Amino acid sequence: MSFVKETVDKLLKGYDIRLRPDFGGPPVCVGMNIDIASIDMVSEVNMDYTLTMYFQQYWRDKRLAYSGIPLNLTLDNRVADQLWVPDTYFLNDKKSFVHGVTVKNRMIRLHPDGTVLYGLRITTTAACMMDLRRYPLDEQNCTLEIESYGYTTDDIEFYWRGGDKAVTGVERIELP
Amino acid sequence: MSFVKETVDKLLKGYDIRLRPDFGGPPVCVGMNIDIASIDMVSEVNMDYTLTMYFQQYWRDKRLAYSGIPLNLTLDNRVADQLWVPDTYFLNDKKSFVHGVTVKNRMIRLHPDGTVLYGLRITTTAACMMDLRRYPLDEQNCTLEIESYGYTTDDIEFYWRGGDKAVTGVERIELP
Amino acid sequence: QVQLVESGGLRLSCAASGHTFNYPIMGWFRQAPGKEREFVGAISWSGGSTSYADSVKDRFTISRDNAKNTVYLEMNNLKPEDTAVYYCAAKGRYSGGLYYPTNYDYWGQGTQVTV
Amino acid sequence: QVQLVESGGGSLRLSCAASGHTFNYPIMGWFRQAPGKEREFVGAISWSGGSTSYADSVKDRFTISRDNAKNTVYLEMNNLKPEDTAVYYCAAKGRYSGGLYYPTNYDYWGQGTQVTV
Amino acid sequence: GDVTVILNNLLEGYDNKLRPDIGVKPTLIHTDMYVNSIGPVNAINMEYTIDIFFAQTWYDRRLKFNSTIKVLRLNSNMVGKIWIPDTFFRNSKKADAHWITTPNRMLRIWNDGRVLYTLRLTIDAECQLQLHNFP
Ligand SMILES: *[C@@H]1O[C@H](CO)[C@@H](O[C@@H]2O[C@H](CO)[C@@H](O[C@@H]3O[C@H](CO[C@H]4O[C@H](CO[C@H]5O[C@H](CO)[C@@H](O)[C@H](O)[C@@H]5O)[C@@H](O)[C@H](O[C@H]5O[C@H](CO)[C@@H](O)[C@H](O)[C@@H]5O)[C@@H]4O)[C@@H](O)[C@H](O[C@H]4O[C@H](CO)[C@@H](O)[C@H](O)[C@@H]4O)[C@@H]3O)[C@H](O)[C@H]2NC(C)=O)[C@H](O)[C@H]1NC(C)=O
Ligand SMILES: *[C@@H]1O[C@H](CO)[C@@H](O[C@@H]2O[C@H](CO)[C@@H](O)[C@H](O)[C@H]2NC(C)=O)[C@H](O)[C@H]1NC(C)=O
Repeated sequence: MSFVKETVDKLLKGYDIRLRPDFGGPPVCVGMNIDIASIDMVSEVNMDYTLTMYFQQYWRDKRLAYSGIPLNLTLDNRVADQLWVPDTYFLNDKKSFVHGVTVKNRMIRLHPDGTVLYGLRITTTAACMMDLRRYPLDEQNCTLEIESYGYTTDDIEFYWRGGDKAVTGVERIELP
Repeated sequence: MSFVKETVDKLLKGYDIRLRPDFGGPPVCVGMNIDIASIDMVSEVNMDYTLTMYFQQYWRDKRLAYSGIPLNLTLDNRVADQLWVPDTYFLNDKKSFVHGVTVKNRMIRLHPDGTVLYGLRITTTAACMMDLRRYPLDEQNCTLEIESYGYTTDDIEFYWRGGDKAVTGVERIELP
Repeated sequence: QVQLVESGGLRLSCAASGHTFNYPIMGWFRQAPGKEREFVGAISWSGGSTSYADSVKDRFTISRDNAKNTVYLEMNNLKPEDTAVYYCAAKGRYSGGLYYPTNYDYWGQGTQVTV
Repeated sequence: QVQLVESGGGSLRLSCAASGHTFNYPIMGWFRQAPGKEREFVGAISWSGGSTSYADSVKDRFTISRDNAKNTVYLEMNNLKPEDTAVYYCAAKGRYSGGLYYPTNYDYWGQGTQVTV
Repeated sequence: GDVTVILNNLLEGYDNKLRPDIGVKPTLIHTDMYVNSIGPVNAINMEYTIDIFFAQTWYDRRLKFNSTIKVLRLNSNMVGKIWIPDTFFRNSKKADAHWITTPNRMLRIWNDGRVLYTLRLTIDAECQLQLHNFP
């Protein structure tokens, strides 16, 4: 217990939350996957839809590498404020929030190779433009667009973790 | 003129915000007053009613007793963040808040005998049942239920200050 | 703009004329010679709620009606200390407590009653 | 999945027609490549056909119109210059794709019609 | 009665970023729930509302105080300094914790080490309906 506490203190001591992993170097690759809990509302009058998900992101930070502890430290969520995280945002979103009951629905897990896992339970009202010219004999294309706000491809790179199996839970959705 | 600053500072000095008045002594007596403003909405579908009121809580604390200035000192709202207050809450409040324009509607007045008169401007959508078996020939009974959260009767005691005149403002109510 | 005209020698009556809606709560005060006005009672716009002072509890009652004369005061168990002039008064919606006379505007013409 | 076919090519009127999931690719634009030169932006138009935007080098002498009953965009020309000779291409872009002036954000291109003046 | 010294000694060696028994065994938590009311069952939005008093008890073996008093209640300002479980309701769509007149939450610590965390919540959970046989 003392060893783990001192290791965590050492990792968080002398840490800057203001430089991406490998600041001067190749761009940091962030692997992301989603678990769709439900798709609740699909409003044609507003042309949008509500979607709840377990967003999860993975990156590799050598600054948070520890040795001698053979386990994956799942830290308290508040440590996310003390660590660098991507500035990912949903481009076609109209309103979204992170659930805060019983606490902030957030996840930080530091693997011993520097691999940081960051999780958030997010509800988003994403815009979905619709073509109701054949209504009710219509087939829509709704989309969710995920993008880095400040950084560019020379600094941050995105990829779907697990290929086509990144997004799960779509099969279990029962829309009315 | 300047002496009041040192007086209030000495009142603050030594105070333990985490300890109730007379921790080892008998339970603290807390009187309550409710000045009703209005009941704007009464929804049968939602089974609730929105009520606005001024909630006064009066309790005797020996730790805040001053001398040399018998004028009742009315302090700014921010002092409420640095003092002990009861944990009083409403059991039926489906959704409630305290009005915050221009500043937080709150007041504390420390009379020279040590007592404190906390005041709050509260809106609350209290949950009420309505037996619509006789609707629209029906008569409803709607109650606001005030109760302590953690403290038992051995720690805190509730009573209506002023007896039957505790609630003043019922005549000001009118509904369509 | 409210004009109060009250009558009474016993059932005291008060008639309010004008923009009576803007002054919903209306009440009765009393004053004897050499004394200050004292709150007797109050009635609200709905009429289903009342307010009386402790000194006149269980004895004097107040009621409301539609049309113009919407304030009636029923007097029972008169006493010699009740010898006084009684004033009808009206108050605005958003105003202070009923007990304080200065909150009232558009006072009526006091009717004298001597037991 | 949208397929584009370009027709036409002093007064000219090109007509780029589209077939397929046109609603998925509403923002339809025209580029031109002079021989030996890089591709450049010429014009763009939205789904409703009332939000035209032209490059400064080809302003006040070009026009773009759209019709959806027959899914087509018409590029109407005016007094030309010798530099206007080029292969004119027609491309489509999806909502939430990026800027107009860059060709990499456009997915489905046309074959390109040669014009010489 | 020397409660302040006990209170500030409990929080001296504490680290809120590490759960109890970080590398020994799983932290066992016992849950209690008092269903006050099951709000309206919205059949259009496929959801329902429930109000519950949710209490969670566990054992934290670094919050031991040896004193005559065998139970201490901490204010709402200190519950954010002790390690609490990160429990969340999976099927919730919009959950709220009430806040007036004070934050409606409680935290009690016993001398032996037991910690009880109590909260009042109004959850709006999803109840996806199979309405083939309505009404
Ligand atoms: C609902 O409707 C929406 C409507 O928008 C619809 O969206 C489109 O969906 C299709 C798929 O069905 C998308 O098409 C694909 O695009 C893939 C990505 O293309 C980009 O990247 C290409 C290079 O690959 C690299 O990409 C990144 C770079 O950082 C990274 O992943 C890797 O490094 C990777 O190597 C790039 O070439 C491409 O460029 C386009 O334009 C250039 C010219 O400007 C041209 O040269 C390219 O050919 C290309 O058109 C682009 O920037 C792409 O990889 C994928 O390719 C497959 O096709 C190739 C053959 O072309 C196969 O060989 C290969 O094995 C794959 O099968 C495919 O083309 C399309 O982009 C979406 N539209 C938008 C606007 O995003 C949804 O599909 C609909 N869904 C449902 C369920 O209805
Ligand atoms: C401070 O407030 C107290 C509380 O009212 C005042 O005390 C009383 O004033 C009322 C109203 O006139 C009397 O009915 C009471 O008899 C008074 N005494 C008590 C113990 O309530 C007090 O006078 C005020 N002092 C100030 C403002 O300097």
